[PDB]
Order: sequence, then C-alpha cells, then structure tokens
Amino acid sequence: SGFRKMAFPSGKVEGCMVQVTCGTTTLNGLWLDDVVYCPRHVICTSEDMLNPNYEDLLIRKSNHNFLVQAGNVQLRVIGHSMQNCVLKLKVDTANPKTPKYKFVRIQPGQTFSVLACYNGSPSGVYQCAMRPNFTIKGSFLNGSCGSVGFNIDYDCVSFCYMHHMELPTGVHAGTDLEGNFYGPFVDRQTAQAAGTDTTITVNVLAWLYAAVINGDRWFLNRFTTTLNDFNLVAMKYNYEPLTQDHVDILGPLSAQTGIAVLDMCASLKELLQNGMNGRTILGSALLEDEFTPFDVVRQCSGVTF
Amino acid sequence: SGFRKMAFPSGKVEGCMVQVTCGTTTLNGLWLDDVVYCPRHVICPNYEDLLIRKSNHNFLVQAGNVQLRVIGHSMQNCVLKLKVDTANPKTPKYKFVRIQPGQTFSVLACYNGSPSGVYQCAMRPNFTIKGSFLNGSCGSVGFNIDYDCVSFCYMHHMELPTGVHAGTDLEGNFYGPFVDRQTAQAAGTDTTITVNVLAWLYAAVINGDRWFLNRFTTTLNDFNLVAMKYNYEPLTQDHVDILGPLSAQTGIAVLDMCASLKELLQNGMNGRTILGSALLEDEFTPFDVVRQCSGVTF
Ligand SMILES: COCCN(C)S(=O)(=O)N1Cc2ccc(Cl)cc2[C@H](C(=O)Nc2cncc3ccccc23)C1
Ligand SMILES: COCCN(C)S(=O)(=O)N1Cc2ccc(Cl)cc2[C@H](C(=O)Nc2cncc3ccccc23)C1
Ligand SMILES: [Cl-]
Repeated sequence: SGFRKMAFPSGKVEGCMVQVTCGTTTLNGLWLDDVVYCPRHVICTSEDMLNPNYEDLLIRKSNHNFLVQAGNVQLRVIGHSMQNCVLKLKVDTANPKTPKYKFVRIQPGQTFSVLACYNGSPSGVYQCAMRPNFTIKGSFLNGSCGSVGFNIDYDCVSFCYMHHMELPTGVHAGTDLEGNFYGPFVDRQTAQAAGTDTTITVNVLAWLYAAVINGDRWFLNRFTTTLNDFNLVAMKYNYEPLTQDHVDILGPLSAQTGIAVLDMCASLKELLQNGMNGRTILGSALLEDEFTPFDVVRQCSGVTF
Repeated sequence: SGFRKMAFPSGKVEGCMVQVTCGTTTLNGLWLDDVVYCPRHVICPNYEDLLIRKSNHNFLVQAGNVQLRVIGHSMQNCVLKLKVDTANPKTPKYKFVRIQPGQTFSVLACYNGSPSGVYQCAMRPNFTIKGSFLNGSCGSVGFNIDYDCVSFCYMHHMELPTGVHAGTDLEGNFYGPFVDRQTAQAAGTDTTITVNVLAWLYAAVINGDRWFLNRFTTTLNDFNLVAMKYNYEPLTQDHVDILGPLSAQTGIAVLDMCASLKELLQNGMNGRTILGSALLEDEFTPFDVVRQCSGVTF
C-alpha cells in the first residue's frame, strides 16, 4: 500500500556524470564508453547566446580547449563533433562504469527520472513528466545544464532527456540524447516562451485507477460517457484530448479494477465539475497527471483493495 | 527555479542491497563490510528460541548473481546480523543514525535484493512513514548523505492496517510503539510537522509565490494556541532558531510567516496553490529547503 512519486535508482547514471569546462563555462556531461555528451552551448559566452553560430564557434576550438573531469581524474579529449544541439567529445578512456543503455526520444505525457548535477557531481533525483507543451517542471539551478533524464525498466538505462535551459516561467527545456529539442525551442536567448500547458488526461485516469487499486472509490458515479462528450467537457478544463490509443492503453487497469475506461471518464468529468469537497485522493487535493498507466502498473499491487 | 520532492542519489546504497532467504520468507538485506543486516522476522514468538534452532547454512544470501556464505549470526534488538565470508567491496563510508520525527530521508525500495525505486519521505510525529511498499519490500532502507558518508536511519519491517509503514533504526530499535509480530497494532493520531510547513512556505517565497504574505506577526504562544487547534505540532524556540537563515534571506521573520500560516489554517487557500499544491506540505525540512535552493552535491 501507499503511492509515491517514485524515481528509478540513480546509481547507473551517477557513474556516468562528468564536468565539462570550456573557457569560463562549466556544466555537466554524460560519459558513455569513450564519448562525453553535453549541451553545445558550453562553447558560448552569454553575449553569443543571442544569435550564436555554433559551427563558426566550434571550428575555432581544438580538443585541448575542452577540459573534462571525471571525479578527481582529468580525461583527455581526442576528438569532437556536433550532432544537432549536443556536443560529442571523444575521450581517450572508456567509462568502465558504462551501463547497458539506449537513447530514446519520448512523447509528451511520458515520465522519467532526473539526476540533477552541478560540477559533474549528483545532488538529487526526482521524478517528472514531459508536459504537453514540451517543457518539464524541473528543479534546476545555474550549472545544472547537461543533467539527464532517464528510465531503467529492467537493467538497461534509457536516456531520454538532457537539460539545456530555463524559460521565463521557471520551466525547463532540453533535448533528446541525439540533440533534438523537445518543443519549438532553440538553444538561443530569444523572446521564447512556453505555450499554454494542459493536463495529461490519460495520466489522471491512470492515477484514479491507482486510487481504486489502493481501496478508494468515493469519486465513482453511476454514469458513463461517449469518448466525444468526454473530450468536449475535458477541453473546457484545459485537459488534453483522450484518444482511442489512450483508451486501449488503459485496458489492463480497467480489467483489474472492473471499471470500464469510459465509466472512469465519467468520474473524471464529475470531479472537474465538483472539485474534491474537502477530500483527497492518494493524499493529494489536486488531480495528479505525472503518473503514466505503465508507472501505475509498475508501482501498485496486482491485487485490488 | 522549481521545487520537487527530491531524494539523495541512491548509488552508494544500491551497491549494498542483497536478497536474504530463510525457509519460505524472502526479503532484503544490507551488506556492509562482512555483515548482512536484515529484519529478524525473516526467521518467522520467542525470537531467541527460533534463532537457536537455525544454523548458518539455513540463511541463503544472494548478492546479484553470487551466493554469499553465511559464517555466523546474531540478533541485535529487531535486526538480524549475518556474518558473511566476503566483505562488500562496494561498502561506502557510513554511519548508523537514529532520526527524530519531522526529519526526512530517502528510501531505496527493493524486492528480491534488487532496487526498484527511490523516494523521499519523512518520519511522521506518530513514528510511521507514508511509504510505498508491497510484499517483499521488508529490509529496504532509509538514508541521508552528508558529503561522502551515508547515514542509514531506517530499515523497513511492516505495513499497518491504514496502509502506513513501520520500521527500525539499523541497531533494530523500532520507531514508535510497534512490535515485529502479527498482533492488533495501529498508528496513533498523526499531526502536521509545523517547522517543515514553514520551511516550505519559505521555499515558495524564494520561488516567487508571495500571495499568502501579510503585514502581521504573532507571538510564539498565540501561534501555538492556534496550531494545537488544527492538529499541528507545537513550534519551539529551536524551530524558530533553525528557520533563522531562511528568515534573513527572504526578510520575513519566523513569527511573520507564522501569522501567514495562521491565516492559511483559518481561511484556507481560496482556490489558490503554493508550489503546485492545494495542501500545506510538511515533508521538507529547513535543511532540505536550503540544500535544494543552493545545489549541494554528493
Ligand atoms: C535565469 O533565467 C535562466 C535563463 N537565463 C537568462 S541565463 O541564466 O542567462 N541563461 C540563458 C540561456 C539561454 C539559452 C540556453 Cl540553451 C541556456 C541558457 C542558460 C540557462 O538557461 N541556464 C539554466 C538552466 N536551468 C536552470 C537555470 C536556473 C537559473 C539560472 C540558469 C539556469 C543561461
Ligand atoms: C495487509 O497488510 C499487512 C500485511 N500483513 C498482515 S502480512 O502480509 O500478513 N504480514 C505480517 C507481518 C507482521 C509483522 C511484521 Cl514485522 C511484518 C509482517 C509482514 C508485513 O507487514 N509486510 C509488508 C511490508 N510492507 C508492505 C506490505 C504490503 C502488503 C503486504 C505486506 C507488507 C507480513
Ligand atoms: Cl514515450
């Protein structure tokens, strides 16, 4: 019993964190085999950030301009290349602590663990989700750039995010490990803002199914709904549209609890209309949207209470 | 910017988790040097009588894909100490510390000696923890990290009927009036950790959430009279002193913030949130707020 925002154990990722320094800029890098991956803005000054020409800035650099530090050991850079918004620094030593890994690009609504780092040293781990507006509500200070997001289903680390910047609303933007940004963002200091965000509907439904598994049913009702009528109501509360894929994905949780997806959609509609009336659901007074159907199946018991 | 429920990096603890099997019971153990620590209920009620009937070879200890050999055993309070023939090469610098209610720690939840997740939690005033544990999680540990040293403070033993959890320090002394057996046990009435709610209100002000700030202040006695009405723990002069740094950084005196908390307790949030929450959060200590809003590393 219980339901917590749970992160993956971070050890496999901690053994990959390094410090990358270029001139006056210091940030984090991810050392996998003989390559250190880091944001390409490590080659920029603050002035350069308005309209940086990364290709022109990079051609002026040599291997020995990049200082890479792994713990108390200085790694030697023997090559460099840029792939989209990430810099790949070839080093002369392979990381002996390299785990089994993959680079995966995720979709909005997906969750992942973030190992926040400063000066190549891990400070904390937390769980978060890729928002529908492609930002993440992280906890990052100056020097956190290069910190990574990951999942560890089984013994393989799937790296899905690398931190690049903080937007004016305090939310965060970054890339996959191939250097492609999530969202319409650029690694440039522009009048750049997060679009209006929405609630991840399929995740709120998963979390309501989690509450039923843990023994709480106060929010259920005798009604059902069509998918179209649910979406017409949901969009009035800034909730993401629920697709047939989302309904299919919730199938297992529907079979375990005995509550049809469209019946759970009816309960959600009523919660949006009424509020909680002094009650909580899994210790929360708001509808939680940062647990996926997969996270609920992984954390909750296989036997409903 | 941002404020998350943040756990310590778990790697130094992951390298200590092992699986312990005795008969039909399988649970987790903590392997430090040549000793594996685990709940004594793995042998399950006279515990010394149950233990005297066991030999070293009855305990099967598995570290990854390697079977460790048990060469001795002893009991210390509610913790079983299994002497093994191999010292853990991954043993970090560590200490066993007993924490107080209100203090927070990270939990590395494990099943079959394999870490599955890490989360942050607090020792409630009623000595329980609101954790996330299923069958097989016994032996999972709670810890904090100070520089390069792991301070182990909790070992999981059981789930109470309300779904909350109970356990011991690493010397086997329970937190709370609990016993390690199947009997009528219940968590006492819980209270809110006042000094922690205040720390979280300072974290909100630091992050640019000031709507609850007001021109008023209060005495410590008047604040405590109000706080007792809402099942909040009393605020002591030690708590006021501990909040000193956050008070100097934001310019809001601790009794100035107490007047804000009193108004929130008497009138609610009125449709508003603080750091994305509609409830007053009490599982961040003043030290957690300072650490997360400064970037301390390990
Ligand atoms: C203070 O607002 C943050 C943005 N800045 C105006 S800045 O610090 O000068 N800035 C500009 C900028 C522009 C583009 C890119 Cl790709 C990166 C960056 C940097 C950036 O975003 N770094 C940070 C990342 N995460 C978290 C932070 C938290 C605090 C402070 C920097 C944080 C630096
Ligand atoms: C209905 O929940 C209580 C479960 N038990 C009644 S039990 O499974 O029979 N039970 C009895 C018991 C008595 C004393 C001690 Cl020290 C430990 C234990 C065990 C216990 O508490 N183990 C669990 C720990 N954390 C989480 C759980 C979650 C589910 C199920 C066991 C969980 C087992
Ligand atoms: Cl995805």
